[PDB]
Amino acid sequence: FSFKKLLDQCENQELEAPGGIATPPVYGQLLALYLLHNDMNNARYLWKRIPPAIKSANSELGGIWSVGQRIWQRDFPGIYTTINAHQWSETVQPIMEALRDATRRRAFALVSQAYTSIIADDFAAFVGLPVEEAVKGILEQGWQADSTTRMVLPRKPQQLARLTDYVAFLEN
Amino acid sequence: GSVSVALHPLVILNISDHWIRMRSQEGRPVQVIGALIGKQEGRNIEVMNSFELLSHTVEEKIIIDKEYYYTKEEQFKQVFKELEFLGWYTTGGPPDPSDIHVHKQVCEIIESPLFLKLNPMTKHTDLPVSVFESVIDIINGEATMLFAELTYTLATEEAERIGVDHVARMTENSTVAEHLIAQHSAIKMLHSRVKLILEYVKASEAGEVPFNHEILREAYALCHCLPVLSTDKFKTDFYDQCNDVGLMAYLGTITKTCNTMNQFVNKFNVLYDRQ
Amino acid sequence: SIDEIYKYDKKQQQEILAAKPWTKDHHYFKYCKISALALLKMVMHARSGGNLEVMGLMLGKVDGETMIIMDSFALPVAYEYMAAYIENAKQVGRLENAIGWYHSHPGYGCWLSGIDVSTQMLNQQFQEPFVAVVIDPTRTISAGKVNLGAFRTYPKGYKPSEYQTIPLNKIEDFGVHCKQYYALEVSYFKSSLDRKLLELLWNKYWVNTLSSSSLLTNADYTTGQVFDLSEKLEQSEAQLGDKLAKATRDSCKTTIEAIHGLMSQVIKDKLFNQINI
Amino acid sequence: HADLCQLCLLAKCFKPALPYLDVDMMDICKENGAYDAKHFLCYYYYGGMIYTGLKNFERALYFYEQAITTPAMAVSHIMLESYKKYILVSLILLGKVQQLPKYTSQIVGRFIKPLSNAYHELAQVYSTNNPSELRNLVNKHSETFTRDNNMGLVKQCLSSLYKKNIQRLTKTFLTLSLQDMASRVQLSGPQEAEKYVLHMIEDGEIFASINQKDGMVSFHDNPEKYNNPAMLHNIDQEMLKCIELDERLKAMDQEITVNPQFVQKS
Amino acid sequence: LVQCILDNTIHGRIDQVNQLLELDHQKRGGARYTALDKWTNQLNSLNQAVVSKLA
Amino acid sequence: IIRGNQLQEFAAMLMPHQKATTADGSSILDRAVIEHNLLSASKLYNNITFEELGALLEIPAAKAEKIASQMITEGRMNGFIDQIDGIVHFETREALPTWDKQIQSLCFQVNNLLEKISQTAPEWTAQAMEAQMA
Amino acid sequence: NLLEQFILLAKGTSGSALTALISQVLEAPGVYVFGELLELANVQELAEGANAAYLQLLNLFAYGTYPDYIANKESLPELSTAQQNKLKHLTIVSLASRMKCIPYSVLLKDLEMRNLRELEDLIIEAVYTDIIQGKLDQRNQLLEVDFCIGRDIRKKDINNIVKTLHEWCDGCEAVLLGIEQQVLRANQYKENHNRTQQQVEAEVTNIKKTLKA
Amino acid sequence: GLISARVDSHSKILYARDVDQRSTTFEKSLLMGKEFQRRAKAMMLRAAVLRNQIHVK
Ligand SMILES: [Zn+2]
Repeated sequence: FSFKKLLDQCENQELEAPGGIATPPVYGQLLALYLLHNDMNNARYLWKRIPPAIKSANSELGGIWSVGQRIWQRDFPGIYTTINAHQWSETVQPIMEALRDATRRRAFALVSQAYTSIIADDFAAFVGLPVEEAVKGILEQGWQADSTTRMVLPRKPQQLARLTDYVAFLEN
Repeated sequence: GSVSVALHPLVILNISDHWIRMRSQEGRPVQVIGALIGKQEGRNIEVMNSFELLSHTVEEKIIIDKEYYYTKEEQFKQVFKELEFLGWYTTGGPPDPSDIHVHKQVCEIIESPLFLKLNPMTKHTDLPVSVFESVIDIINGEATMLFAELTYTLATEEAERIGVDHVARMTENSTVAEHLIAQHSAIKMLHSRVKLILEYVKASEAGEVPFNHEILREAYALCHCLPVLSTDKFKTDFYDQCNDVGLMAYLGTITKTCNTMNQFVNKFNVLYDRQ
Repeated sequence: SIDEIYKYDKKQQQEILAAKPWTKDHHYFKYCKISALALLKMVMHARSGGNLEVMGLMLGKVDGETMIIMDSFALPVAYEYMAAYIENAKQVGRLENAIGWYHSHPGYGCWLSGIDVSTQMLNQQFQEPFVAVVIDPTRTISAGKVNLGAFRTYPKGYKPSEYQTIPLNKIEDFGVHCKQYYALEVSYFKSSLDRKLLELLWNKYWVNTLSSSSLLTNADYTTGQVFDLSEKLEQSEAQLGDKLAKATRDSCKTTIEAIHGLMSQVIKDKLFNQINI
Repeated sequence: HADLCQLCLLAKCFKPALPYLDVDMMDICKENGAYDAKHFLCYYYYGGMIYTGLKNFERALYFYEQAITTPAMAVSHIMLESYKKYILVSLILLGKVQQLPKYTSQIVGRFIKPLSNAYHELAQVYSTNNPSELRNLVNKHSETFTRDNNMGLVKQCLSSLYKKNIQRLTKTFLTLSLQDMASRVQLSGPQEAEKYVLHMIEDGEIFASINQKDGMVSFHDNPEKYNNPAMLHNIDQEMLKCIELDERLKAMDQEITVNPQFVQKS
Repeated sequence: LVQCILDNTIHGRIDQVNQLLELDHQKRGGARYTALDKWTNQLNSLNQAVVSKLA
Repeated sequence: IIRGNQLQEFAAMLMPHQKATTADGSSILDRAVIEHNLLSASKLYNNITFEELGALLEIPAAKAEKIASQMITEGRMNGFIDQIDGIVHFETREALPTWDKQIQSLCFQVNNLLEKISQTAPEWTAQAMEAQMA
Repeated sequence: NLLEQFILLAKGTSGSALTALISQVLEAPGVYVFGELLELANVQELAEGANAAYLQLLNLFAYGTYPDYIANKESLPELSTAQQNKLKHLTIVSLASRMKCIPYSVLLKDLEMRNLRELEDLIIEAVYTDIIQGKLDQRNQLLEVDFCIGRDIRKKDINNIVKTLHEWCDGCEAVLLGIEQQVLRANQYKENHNRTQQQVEAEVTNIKKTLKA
Repeated sequence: GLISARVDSHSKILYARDVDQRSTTFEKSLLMGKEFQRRAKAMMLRAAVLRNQIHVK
């Protein structure tokens, strides 16, 4: 629930500024929050909104955009690869951990809905877990796995007041 | 049934219309006399459509003008093959000696006459109780027969039910209110019945009334039957019906909006662009 | 106290009959006020013949543009029996005279047949105030609502849709004899006072109301209403490029009936299903 | 409103302008006669481009249509560019260029349309459902599209043609091999077809599943049974919109009836 | 069976892969939706006429 | 449903020509009683399989289906047969119409229980409802 | 009810003579509610002595079901074939009160039946006795119960009768209160709309008065 | 539209397609309502530009 206010407070801080340019630390917070909610349209325009002087001075903004670039092309293995490739500051560390976990639920829902049978090697890349781990995870959720083929088979497991409003409108 | 008397709602409306017509014609309310017919099956009454039988009401005495009824007999026999004379009706309160005299006159025609006394001036909730008919009490000397009231039933056919429903409040006061008042009355009487049953159960629990082992068993069965159709198919059908009615409302809110928009553009074309 | 429908005023009736205001304009009569007793007896006689056909006379008076009906008596049937029974109108003590005839169509809609319109033409020609009632027993029994058939016809040699449910057979008779009569708006009047007090016997039922089974009882009626509304709206569109107001009114009434049925169902569900969960 | 949209456009901050673009405008402030058609055209052109950057092509197409339908007798650059972007957006959201309303000024179809010829032939090639021809026209008219600054909208038309072709497969097939599908939509590879189909399922554009055991894609054309209570909620949301629309329509004609200028001429 | 079906004397269809003949004891009174279709089609043309009355 | 334990006596008073066989090993007597059992079982069942229909009417599967389809196409019995799953569907309720009749039965139970209360304690019943509404 | 004549013959008998008559009651067809007989002081006197097990049998046939008999089979006396069928019928009534769609698997568990044919035969003969009305469903393995008789009552579930009836009464009152609110709201909507159209008509005519000066 | 069927190109079976009247009616009615609402809100804006006399010289 706390993620609702954090995104709004960073957006407002960018709107009003003492000199029209916001602080470097709040730029990374806004970019990370956009990626957490899968709002890639505003994140992409935020990258162009960052002045080149700020982007060149702070290398953190370049790194956070690398993670977003993977999400933009829907490169699931690259989302986990770039998240752990670099070390982030403490003010955006907890939300970026939530971004990595949020990507994990996105992969789980995508496989459960868009796949009737997915090979284990590709399925492990989607979730971001090692191949052996992904084998043990599915049975805990009831998903069937078959040996000698290494293939996973996922499957998805005031009316009265309103009505009198309709009549009153029609009868005037 | 214990006395097997079954009145039809058409008779009550007939008597009411007769009384109202005579009251309007003569200015003041006036006593009326009628003739109830019906089907007799040994121990069954089954009153049906009644006719006028004006007769006479002269001064304080009722004269025997039953020759007019005799002429009306063959007339009503042409349209009612299986219907026969059963009794007569009146408008007033408690029975009177004049009613006794008219009943004595009527017993000349038929052996088992009834006596309906529909009261129009009543101001109390339950309906005036139809007929006070008697088996005629005989004592040594003068007969001095009285009337021994026995219960009545309001058995009605489907056509009568539909007609009565149409005359009753059904579809300034809006149609929503008229439709909802009928439901309010039905739910109110159901609630009164259930509340009185609950009061009897509480009285039996406390000890005011003797413990009847069968009434509480029936009450337990009634309580167990209370969740009517709670199936998943019933819910699916109910939601399908609700969605269908919602679509039928959308198609028609759209029509009303189109009509109002047409009126708006008609008024707009004669205000700005004068062509 | 309202009322005032009763108390037959002889002088006014003779004056309006001698004036003959409907001779000048053909569309004089537009409203038909049937009584409670009239409807009760008419529907009872209509259903007391089953699929067979019944017919009788209906008594009433005329006031301005409205025709009020106070009573109705059946007939034995074409032979001498009907003519002998006709004398009932002047034999009893009643000041209402006779205003028209009613006859049932058991399963053939509510329209007027060719022989029916010819008899109505003759009756209007030699008995100036006359109306024809064409109620349907089967439809009111099946759908639970009474359909009215006040269908006064036009004069001979003069030139100037609702219950279109006849599937195949008699629809041909409907088409040819369609412009020869015009419907009358039926507006029921209750005398109030005694009858309004005595209408509590309807409340005695309380079970057919609580379990009405609407929206399926008259599903065919609503489908027919929508089918009529479709070309009513098409005619409104063709004229536009006020029939649109009439189409909107019909849509409003049909939608109101549907929502009333849904409200009854919701009330029943709240009363019975949502208890002891 | 035009200035706010322009500021939100040059700074690429499209979210602050959203509350001022989600409301349908009713009556226009005359500002003592200082309001002209330029302010009307700019609001519905910049606002349409704001929605385009947010991938909201349903309302972006609506905004462009309003600018085109503005009455005019002289050629306007804003109306010209809005016509160019109207074709591209209608080619992305829909499979064809939506027909303009009848009350469009005759100048649009006689001057603006001839000046927009590269976009009209692009629509014609789009109607042939052949991506290779579409890419040839994009390269041929690359200078025209980049000069008009709408580079990327045309590239989105190329990608949307593949989605349109895949959606047509659902109208004919229950199960199609990935290789066979890639040969009909010219994706050149079963791996490419698998990625294209998976993205469509994620976005909800298609109802399908991927079976890697047999290398087949099965189309499950079962959107909704219109039975759940959520459908009832959707119905009353649309019903409330119509009721509010009717209330405004009835109120504004009641202003006409009480107008002293009115009923004098009636 | 094919000749009878083509002659409309047998109301059903043949499932060839299962060697079946499934009859047509279905298609109840769904004419309400057909009536709603005509209502929707008439309304679709009605909006255009009102908006585009004269200009 | 008439079983074989109450039909041996009836065969005693049958006339000799009425005991003739119908070229199937079944006498005339136990041919109209399996048709009667089938029609009567249509009221106690919404759907029955072929195997269980023959486990109740004897004649397990060869002629249990044949008799079921023979009663239909003649108007004697209402239902349809799905031969793939071997189920005879007799008659089903459409949920909503069943809801109305179940409500009516519930209301009838209230009325019947109301009469019982008044019969047992007429004095207690009378004073009850008058003050209840007020 | 057949139990009335049985009560008269047991008004004075006690001990072994009463016990023999009790067995007749439990076997007599058409008797399914042994409540009035149980309240007799002669029957309750059997609690003390060697007939305490026989009293528990009558309590089992009044309030208990077949699974209760299985658990306490050793203590209770032997039951005849007719008595066991009656207990099975009463078990179906108890299940019918809880739910109106009894699964076949549930019924097979309590009634102790090995095959589906025996269970359906028992249900069919239970419908014949008119204690339960319903239809069998082989495809869904359900017993749709439309009506079941009320079993025996005790002085512990009378409060449950009050609680259920009070809930029904409160639900009826809530519906009535809601209907009254909708009636007045609809009336207010109609009168507010009627006032608006009267104001417009008055304004139009007032303008016409000024113009025609 | 001459054949109402779908091709299953795995077992090579042509399956006849049975459309659902209820689902089809609901989706086309909601589509008509959405189009009508868009058209009405567009013309009610046009009434503003016509009343205010907005045009390009
Ligand atoms: Zn006729």
